[PDB]
Amino acid sequence: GQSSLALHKVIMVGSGGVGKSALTLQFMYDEFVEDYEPTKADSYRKKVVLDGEEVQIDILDTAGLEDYAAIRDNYFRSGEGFLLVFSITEHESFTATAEFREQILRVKAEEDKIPLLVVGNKSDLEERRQVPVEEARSKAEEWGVQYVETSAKTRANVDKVFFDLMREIRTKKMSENK
Amino acid sequence: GSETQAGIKEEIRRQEFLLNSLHRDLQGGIKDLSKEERLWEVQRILTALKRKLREA
Ligand SMILES: Nc1nc2c(ncn2[C@@H]2O[C@H](COP(=O)(O)OP(=O)(O)NP(=O)(O)O)[C@@H](O)[C@H]2O)c(=O)[nH]1
Ligand SMILES: [Mg+2]
Repeated sequence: GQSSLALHKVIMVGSGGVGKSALTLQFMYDEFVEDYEPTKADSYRKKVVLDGEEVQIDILDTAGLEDYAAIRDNYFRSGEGFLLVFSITEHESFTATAEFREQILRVKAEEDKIPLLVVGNKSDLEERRQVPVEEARSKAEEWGVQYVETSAKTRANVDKVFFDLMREIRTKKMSENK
Repeated sequence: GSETQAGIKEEIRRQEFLLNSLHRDLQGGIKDLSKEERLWEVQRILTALKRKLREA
């Protein structure tokens, strides 16, 4: 069966903003967010066709602050892969990545495997860098994952982070058992 | 007119209600696996209802 492969579940988290709403609209409409407030629980699914199969990726831009924990934490259960999106101007959200990680671990542990991809947004600031990518990439190595620089401003590597993570989901759904 | 969209809008509100309740109830610390799965499920229906709205 491959019906569990044509369906992907991806949750995008952050320290509040960062830009985890723009990337989604980019990957769906190819349009930059002029004015789109909601995205509290409001999210849409993207139809993509990879080499012949029309695949559906189910995305949630969840509220994550304290109040609406029922959107962030309580939704973590039914999500395969997770995109940790922060900006290198915020050392705080960098430190918070571990917190998000463990938040996910607290609700998911007895399943197959949790695909994690750390997404760095706003590679267009450069000099405003408060956290070195050097250690950020080191964190990728630390967790055995990948770290990708992106931006909805320049529109770079946006496709990559979405497709890359969804492909890992297939490996998780196929399981190992070796 | 709003003939078909009427039923859609009311259905959207129903799905929003389902989502809203599950959101408010669970923020209080009460959550269950039935709720978590239904949360995603009704959400996907809400987003499909959005399509249904612009469909008619
Ligand atoms: N990478 C990048 N993104 C940008 C730039 N300018 C604006 N954006 C985008 O503008 C969007 C606005 O983010 P933000 O203010 O946090 O919106 P929000 O808080 O999610 N809205 P709400 O709180 O109502 O859900 C982000 O998605 C961000 O990516 C830019 O120069 N570079
Ligand atoms: Mg938003």
